[PDB]
Order: sequence, then C-alpha cells, then structure tokens
Amino acid sequence: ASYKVKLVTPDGTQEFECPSDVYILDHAEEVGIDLPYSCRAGSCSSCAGKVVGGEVDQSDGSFLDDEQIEAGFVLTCVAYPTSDVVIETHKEEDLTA
Amino acid sequence: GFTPPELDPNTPSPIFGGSTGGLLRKAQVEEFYVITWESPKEQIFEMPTGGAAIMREGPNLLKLARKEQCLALGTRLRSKYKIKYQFYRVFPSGEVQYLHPKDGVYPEKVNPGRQGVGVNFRSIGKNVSPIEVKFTGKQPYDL
Amino acid sequence: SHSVKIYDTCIGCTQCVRACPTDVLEMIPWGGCKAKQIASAPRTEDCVGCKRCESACPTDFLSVRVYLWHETTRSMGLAY
Amino acid sequence: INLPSLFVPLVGLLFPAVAMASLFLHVEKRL
Amino acid sequence: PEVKILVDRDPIKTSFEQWAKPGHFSRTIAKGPDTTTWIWNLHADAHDFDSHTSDLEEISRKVFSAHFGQLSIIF
Amino acid sequence: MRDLKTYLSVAPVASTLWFAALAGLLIEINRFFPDALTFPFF
Amino acid sequence: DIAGLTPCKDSKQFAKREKQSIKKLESSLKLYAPDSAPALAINATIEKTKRRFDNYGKQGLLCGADGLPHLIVSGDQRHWGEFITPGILFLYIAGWIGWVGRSYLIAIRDDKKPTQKEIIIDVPLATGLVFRGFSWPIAAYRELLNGELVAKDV
Amino acid sequence: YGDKSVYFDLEDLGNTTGQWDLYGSDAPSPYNSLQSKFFETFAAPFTKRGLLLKFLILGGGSTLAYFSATASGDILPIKKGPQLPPQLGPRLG
Amino acid sequence: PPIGPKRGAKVKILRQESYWYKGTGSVVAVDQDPNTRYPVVVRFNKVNYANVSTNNYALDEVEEVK
Ligand code: CLA
Ligand code: CLA
Ligand code: CLA
Ligand code: CLA
Ligand code: CLA
Ligand code: SF4
Repeated sequence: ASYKVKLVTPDGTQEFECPSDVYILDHAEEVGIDLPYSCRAGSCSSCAGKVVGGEVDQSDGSFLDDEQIEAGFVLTCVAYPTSDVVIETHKEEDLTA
Repeated sequence: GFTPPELDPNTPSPIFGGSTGGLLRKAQVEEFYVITWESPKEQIFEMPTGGAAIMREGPNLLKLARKEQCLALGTRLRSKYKIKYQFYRVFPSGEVQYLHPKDGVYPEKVNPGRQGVGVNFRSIGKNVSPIEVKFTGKQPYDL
Repeated sequence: SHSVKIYDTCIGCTQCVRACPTDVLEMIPWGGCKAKQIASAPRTEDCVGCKRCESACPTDFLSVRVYLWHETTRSMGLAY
Repeated sequence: INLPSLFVPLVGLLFPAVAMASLFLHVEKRL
Repeated sequence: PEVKILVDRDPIKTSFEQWAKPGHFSRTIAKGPDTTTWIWNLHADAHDFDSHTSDLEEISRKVFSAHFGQLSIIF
Repeated sequence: MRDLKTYLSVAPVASTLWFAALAGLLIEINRFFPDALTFPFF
Repeated sequence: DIAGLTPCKDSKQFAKREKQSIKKLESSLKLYAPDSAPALAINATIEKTKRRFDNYGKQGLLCGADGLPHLIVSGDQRHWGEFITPGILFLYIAGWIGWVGRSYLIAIRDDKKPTQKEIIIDVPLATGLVFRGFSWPIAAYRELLNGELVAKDV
Repeated sequence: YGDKSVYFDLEDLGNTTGQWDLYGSDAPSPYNSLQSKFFETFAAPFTKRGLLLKFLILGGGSTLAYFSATASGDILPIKKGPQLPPQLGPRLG
Repeated sequence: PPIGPKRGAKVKILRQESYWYKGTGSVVAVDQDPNTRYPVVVRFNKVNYANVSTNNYALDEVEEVK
C-alpha cells in the first residue's frame, strides 16, 4: 500500500507518504520536496534517479535502453513504488553518460 | 567569447585503405567538411562512408563531403567512445569556418550566450489562415 | 532552405535537439517554463528536412515544426 | 511533290530536333 | 579444447503462466496494449529471438528447440 | 487449469472456436434444409 | 405475370433445365458397378437434384426466358419469402450480434485495464450477456426512447 | 600536403580535394606540323558555334527534305503504293 | 487562492489542435507560478498518435466539466 519512500538529494534525504498505485514523483510534489522534471510522460532523462534498496515497477517505462531497467536507473514521473524503496534524485547525466 | 580552435593542418588522419565513398566533384567546386578529435589511444572505428579505419593516438583530422556524415561520426565518437570533436566547413577559396560545437558547449546544454532564432510566442494552433496572407510574399508560418 | 519554427508550448525537454543529424537546433534560456529553456533554430540553412526533431517532440501538438521550402544542395543532402 | 512526303519528316524529325535543342539551350543555362 | 556433451538442467520450467500473458518476451508487449498496432507487433517479432535478448546461449537454445518443432510439423 | 482456461479465451482461440461452432451449425442446417432460395414456412 | 416472368411449374425452359441436369448425372452413374459406393453417391445426388427442382416448383418461384428462378424484392406480398421475411430474420440476428457486442463493451469499460478484457475475453461475463440479444429489439427501442442509446456529449 | 601522414593543407585545396587530371598527356602535338597546317586551314569555317549550329540544322533539314521528297519506289514501299485490288469489309467496303 | 481547476478534476479540452479536443481529462497539477503560459497538466485515459497520455494546457484551454 503506502510504503515510505526515501530519496537522497542535494537538499538532503526526506521521507513522504504515497499509495503504491501512484508515482513517487507525483506524491513528492503533494508533500513538497522539489525534484526535476520536463515531459512528465516517461520519455526523457530529466527526472532520472537510481535505487539503493527494493525495486520499482518497470511497467510504467518507455524510451529507455533494454538495460536501464535492470542496471539501476529509473524515471520518478513514471514509476510505482512497490516497496519501502530508497531512490536517488538529480541523476540524469550519470545516466546520460 | 570562445575563440574557436583554428584548424591545424599537418594533423594526421586515420589509417584508411581508401574507398569509393569519399569526396567527389562537389568538394572540388563548392565545399567540404573537416572534423577533428584527439584519440586517447589508437583504435578501430567504423567510417561514416565505408568500412573501418584506425584513429591514431594523437590528433585526428578527417575530411568528409557532407555535414550530416560529420555529425554522425561525431555522435559515434562522442558516445561509443568518449572523445570531444569539432568540425569546420572548407570552401574552394581556402576559407575555413568553425561549425560545431558553435559556442564551445554542445547544443543539448543550455548556454547563457545564445539568442533566440525562429521562436514564435504563441501555440502552433494560432497561425493565420492562408487567405490572410494571399497575394503577399509572406508565409503564414513565417509570421 | 527549409524553415523550422519553435512554438511557446515547448517544455524544453531537448529530445528534438538531441535528435537533429545536422545541428540545426539549440537550447537557449527562457522564463516561460520550469526548465528556463526553449529550443532555437539558428542554423536552418543546414536543415535537410528529415523532421527527426518532430518525431522526438513529446508535446501535443508539436512545439517544433519543419516546413519544407526551397531546396539547396545542402537541403537535398547531395554529395556530388 | 506529294505533300506528306515533305511535311511528315520535317514535322516528325526536324521540328522536334530544333525545338528540343532550343528548349534545352534555354532551360539549361543561367541568365 | 576437447569436445563433449555439455548441458544445463531445467533452464525454464514448463508452465501455463506465460500463455496467459500475450507477448511475454517483449517487455513493452508483456505489460499490455494501448492500440491495435500492439497486436500486429506481437506477431511480427515472435520468432526474432536475437532481439528478445542478447545472450547467444539463449538464442541458440531457442533455435534448437524451434527446429525440433518444425521437424515435428513436417513429420 | 485456471491459466489454461485463460489461454483458451485469448482472442484468436476464442474466435476460432466460435467460428468453428458457427460453421458446424450452418453446415448442419444446410444439410437438413438444402437448396433454400426462400423462406417457405410462413 | 410480374415483369413478364412465368410460374416455374408451368414454364417449359425450367423443365428442360431440370431434365438436362438430371440427364448428365445419370451418365456419370454409368460405366461403374450398378450398386457401387460411387454409383450410390451419384444416385443420392440425382434424387437431391429432383427434390430441389420440385421444391422450387412448389414454392411458386418466377422463371424468365433462361428458366432461372428470378427473385422479386419490390414488396409484393406474393413474394415476401424471397427477400422480406429473410430480411427481417437477418435484421433480428444482426441486431442480436451487435447488441450483445455493445452490451459487452459497455460492461467492461469500467475497469482500470479494459484492454485486458478485450484481448482476453471474459467468457463468464460474455455468457451472462449473450442471451439479452433475444430481447435486443425491445431493449434498443426503450434505450432510444430513454435517450441512452446514442451518446450525448459527442 | 603528403608529408608522411598528413593529406590536408589550406594552401593547396586542389591537391586536398583530388583535383588532379589522371590521364592528360602534357605532351607536344604528335601530328606533324605540315599535316596540322593542312587541316586547320580546310576545317576552319566550321568552328563558329552559332554558325555551325544554324548551318548544320538547316543543311541537314533540307538534306532530309530533298532525299525523302525525291526518293524512288524501290526505297520506300510507302511511296510505291498498293499493287493489289482491295478487299471488302465484313459488310461494308 | 490557487489557480485553475483543482487537482483531480475533470476538465474538457478546448485547444482544437490537440488530440483530445472536445474530450475530457483529469487534472494532475496546476503550478501556482505566474510566468508560465501553460500551467495546467492533464492526464487522459487514451494515448495520442505519439503514445503520450499527459499534456500541458493554459487556463483558458481547459474548462472544468461535470
Ligand atoms: C490541329 C489540327 C491538325 C492536326 C491534328 C493535323 C495532323 C496531321 N497533319 Mg495537318 N494541317 C492542318 C491541321 C492539322 N493537321 C491545317 C490547318 C493545315 C493547313 C490547311 C494542315 C495541312 C497539312 C498538310 C499539307 C499535311 C498535313 C499532314 C498531317 C499529318 C502528318 C503530321 C504532320 O505532318 O503534321 C502536319 C503538317 C503541317 C504542315 C501542318 C501545319 C499546319 C498547322 C496549322 C500547324 C500548326 C502548328 C502550331 C504552331 C502548333 C499547334 C499546337 C498544337 C497542335 C500542339 C497529321 C495526321 C500531312 C499528311 O497529309 O499526312 C499524310 C501533310 O502533308 N497537314
Ligand atoms: C518521326 C519522324 C521520322 C521519320 C520521317 C523517319 C524516317 C526514317 N526512319 Mg525513323 N524513327 C523515328 C522517326 C522517324 N523516322 C522514331 C521516333 C524512332 C524511334 C523508334 C525511329 C527509329 C528508326 C529506326 C530503328 C530506323 C529508322 C529508319 C528510318 C528510315 C527508313 C526509311 C528508309 O529506309 O529510307 C532511306 C534510308 C536511309 C538510311 C536514308 C537516310 C536518311 C537521311 C538521308 C539522313 C540525312 C539526314 C540529315 C543529314 C540530317 C539528319 C536529321 C536532321 C534533319 C536533324 C527513314 C528515312 C531506319 C533507317 O533507315 O535507319 C536510319 C531504321 O533503322 N527509324
Ligand atoms: C424503391 C421504391 C419502393 C419502395 C420503397 C417500396 C416499398 C414497399 N412496397 Mg413496393 N413496389 C415498388 C416500389 C417500392 N416499394 C414498385 C416500383 C412496384 C411495382 C412493381 C411495387 C409494388 C409493390 C407491391 C405489389 C407491394 C409493394 C409493397 C411494399 C411494402 C412492403 C413492405 C411492407 O409492407 O412494410 C414492412 C413490412 C413489415 C412486416 C414491417 C416489419 C419491419 C420492422 C418493423 C422493421 C425491423 C427493424 C428491427 C428488426 C426492429 C426495430 C428496431 C428499432 C426499434 C431500433 C413497402 C413499404 C407491398 C405492400 O403493399 O405492403 C403491404 C405490396 O403489396 N410494392
Ligand atoms: C446469407 C445472406 C447475407 C449475408 C452473408 C450478409 C452479410 C452481411 N451483411 Mg446483409 N442482408 C441480407 C443478407 C446477408 N447479409 C439480406 C437478405 C438483407 C435484407 C434485409 C440484408 C441487409 C443488410 C444491411 C442493411 C446491412 C447488411 C450488412 C452485412 C454485413 C455485416 C453484417 C454485420 O455487421 O453483422 C452484425 C451487425 C452489426 C455489427 C451492426 C448492426 C447492423 C445490422 C444491420 C443491424 C441493424 C439493426 C437496425 C435496427 C436496423 C437498421 C435498418 C437498416 C435499413 C439501416 C455482412 C458482410 C451491413 C453492412 O453491409 O455493413 C455495411 C448492413 O448494414 N445486410
Ligand atoms: C460490438 C460490435 C460492433 C457493432 C455493434 C458495430 C456497429 C456498427 N458498425 Mg462496426 N465494426 C466492428 C464491430 C461492431 N460494429 C468491428 C469488429 C469492426 C472491424 C472490422 C468494425 C468495422 C466497421 C466499419 C469499417 C464500419 C462499421 C460501421 C458500423 C455501423 C453501421 C453498421 C455496419 O455497417 O457495421 C459493419 C460491420 C462490420 C464491418 C463487421 C462487423 C464485425 C462483427 C460482425 C461484429 C463483432 C462482434 C463482436 C466480435 C462480438 C463480441 C461479443 C462478446 C460476447 C464476445 C454500426 C453502428 C460502419 C459505419 O461507420 O457506419 C456509418 C462502417 O463503415 N464497423
Ligand atoms: S527537419 Fe531534420 S535537420 Fe531539420 S530540424 Fe528537423 S530533424 Fe533537424
């Protein structure tokens, strides 16, 4: 259901409440820890992060390498937090390489 | 404001065996392009026109007949390898013209020294009907 | 020379810029969005009319439009 | 003296030659 | 260097799980379809094993057993 | 079993079974009342 | 009669066709054993052909100069069996099909993953729905009168 | 240009763009002067563009006109004409 | 005082160059920022031809419906 989500960030690391049926980035905005975004539709690198523990559903994914899914990277805008996962923010370029 | 690098002839070029995809008469009479990169080591890379060549450890300067071919080779060099490149356009005059990256930073990265060219401050659904620009030389989009 | 226009619905994703084969587009500062960025077309004399940029635009409708126009030898992508 | 014997070659052979030479000359160089 | 029979035991368990799921091999297909184009893609890339994965071993195992299926059809 | 029931209801198999049943029905109907150009009962 | 055609039972070309048809099959029956499988099969189809011609004659079809039973669709009541009663039957069956399909589409439109129930049929729901087609005409009439058959808002 | 590995130099673009002539001779006239003096004296009046074109077109035109307006029957059966009585059509003729 | 329709609303689209024109969608977020010409963000239940299901709109292009 509403598992706690941890996000490392240059601002620090905060915890927010959000139901497994919603994207981590969408409820983050409801609380108010600012994150980057652009398209909001899963087709760009702007909202990129990677994970420390757990894993998010890859069903809400597109315009990604046939590897970015299992090598760590993910999109905050298009992702369902199936567990009490710990993710990274501001992770576009070390993804952009 | 980012004095562009000047082309340095005597810079070697990759080890190639020759191809029928190289330059033609257009390079003789109108223009051709030249790309340069710096090659941490001597390696094999696919030529944007033919087969495979070997980039030398040290300066590499390659002459192509199309700007699009240059950008293709540049993209391949930039993300498959990690190599910074620049290319120029040469005329039959002996003029060279630094082309890319124009202001030192790649265009996918916003730079505070660039002006807006061809930007319309409205949504695409608010162009006038063609009847409104009939018999005047303007195009409804150029407005 | 084809004519490329950028409209204010641009979200400044920059996917189109990363798509163009001939380095026609660019990213420039702006204030109308959350990226403070918008696409410019300062070098349309090199545009081949490929319209890859339009297939990369995630807006609806598009924010980058390519109107094919008078042809040059640069526009026709001719190596001879 | 047979009028076709003259006009069918001239209009079928000469005239297209002259017209096409002239039109190529006109279309294929700069003013 | 020398040549021998070299096998792997039970790499994939026979099951009806993936029959219920249309286009299990393609990540995008597996999730489900938004338009009519998804149905056409499901068939167009059914036997393109070298794009469902990148492992040569898996490609070749699939190829071997598909050949067996074809021989059965011929018989 | 549950998954076999699911797969047997996927669109191609559902439609082939439906159309085979329909074909059987029409075939038998025309096997009993053959060469029918009209409705002669009422 | 209607359109200058004549009752096949009293036509001559219609009979001539029947006799000619029957004639060729009889030839196929010959050159084999009199009571063989193939011969028995040929006999069967001969009797079938005779039954078809007599059935055509009995039903009162109209025959032209070629002896072929023409069909009248103008609405003449002597000929409703040719087009109009089969037409009503077809309209009933097709409305059945379409109404059941529409009923199903409406019923599955409310899930989160409605496409899942379109590439993989919910057969229990479908079997619950199939038999409403039986009353589809009344249901559709009352839906039109209600104003809920056609989507407003579009 | 061509200093071991380099092949690009702004000073000599033609060498860089391969503006060579791979087969030109750069040799003297192989024809003996006497022979040269015979030709360029007799073939001179045909080396003016407009003159040669106009004369060619009109001369060849009247050539064809004369040779076809005055061709004999054994050259073209079209001018020999028919030599047989004609048949009748399916009903007309 | 916030701007535009509230989050989660049901708004009808009025931009005639949009795929979902005269259709309906659900509001996701309307930035309180001025200086943005298209603050409203709307999610739809159907992809467009580019396989995209969310889009930004201006306050006048949306119209809250029932
Ligand atoms: C559009 C009308 C027309 C058409 C289709 C033809 C067609 C034909 N004519 Mg003819 N002709 C015409 C008008 C026409 N004529 C007129 C008005 C005259 C003067 C009375 C003649 C006098 C004439 C003669 C003496 C002969 C023919 C002959 C022929 C046949 C051979 C082709 C040829 O030599 O060209 C025609 C030759 C000409 C000298 C025609 C010149 C006169 C016309 C007006 C020239 C028009 C040119 C104009 C600038 C272009 C018009 C644009 C358009 C047609 C494309 C051919 C079937 C030959 C024949 O009998 O074949 C067996 C033949 O010897 N014609
Ligand atoms: C449309 C007008 C036209 C006319 C009037 C002719 C006329 C003729 N054609 Mg012909 N031809 C035409 C169109 C025409 N052609 C087209 C469109 C095609 C393409 C399919 C051909 C393909 C064709 C073939 C393959 C051949 C002919 C041949 C011939 C000649 C056969 C008759 C003969 O034996 O006489 C006399 C025979 C001669 C050789 C007399 C020579 C003709 C004169 C003397 C040449 C002098 C012309 C002058 C110097 C200038 C040249 C043209 C100038 C006005 C621009 C004849 C003079 C046959 C031929 O003879 O080969 C040349 C033959 O092999 N034609
Ligand atoms: C193209 C012109 C034309 C048209 C439109 C018609 C039309 C018709 N002709 Mg006519 N005819 C024509 C030309 C035409 N004719 C010509 C040129 C001739 C001279 C050769 C004739 C000679 C002729 C004769 C001699 C007769 C007709 C008759 C008829 C009627 C028969 C059908 C009927 O009775 O109603 C309909 C029949 C029903 C049983 C009604 C049931 C249909 C249901 C209600 C609709 C089904 C819909 C669905 C299943 C349920 C509803 C769903 C909904 C609520 C959502 C019909 C209205 C016959 C007549 O007079 O009618 C009594 C007849 O005797 N015609
Ligand atoms: C064996 C004979 C035969 C065969 C094989 C067909 C086959 C076909 N017919 Mg057809 N038809 C026939 C006889 C036949 N017909 C006869 C005798 C009549 C005279 C009544 C008609 C009148 C008829 C009509 C008016 C139509 C067809 C249509 C069709 C096609 C689609 C049917 C369908 O969509 O299913 C299921 C039905 C649906 C998915 C949608 C429902 C549409 C049907 C007609 C129900 C309509 C109900 C409504 C209340 C009545 C409207 C009245 C009408 C005048 C507008 C199909 C290929 C349809 C077509 O051609 O498509 C362009 C079409 O509209 N037929
Ligand atoms: C729920 C099923 C359904 C219904 C009720 C309708 C109804 C209608 N259709 Mg449509 N259609 C359907 C399915 C359906 N269609 C499918 C699957 C296709 C893809 C081939 C089409 C393609 C189609 C076209 C191209 C057109 C229509 C048109 C129309 C309208 C005129 C009638 C007609 O000509 O139909 C024609 C019928 C067909 C072309 C084929 C029908 C396919 C089968 C018979 C229906 C499928 C039933 C479903 C699979 C059963 C599931 C039930 C559940 C228990 C499993 C009418 C409102 C016409 C229109 O626009 O009207 C102005 C028109 O041009 N339809
Ligand atoms: S048409 Fe092609 S070259 Fe021109 S801007 Fe678009 S993608 Fe770039």
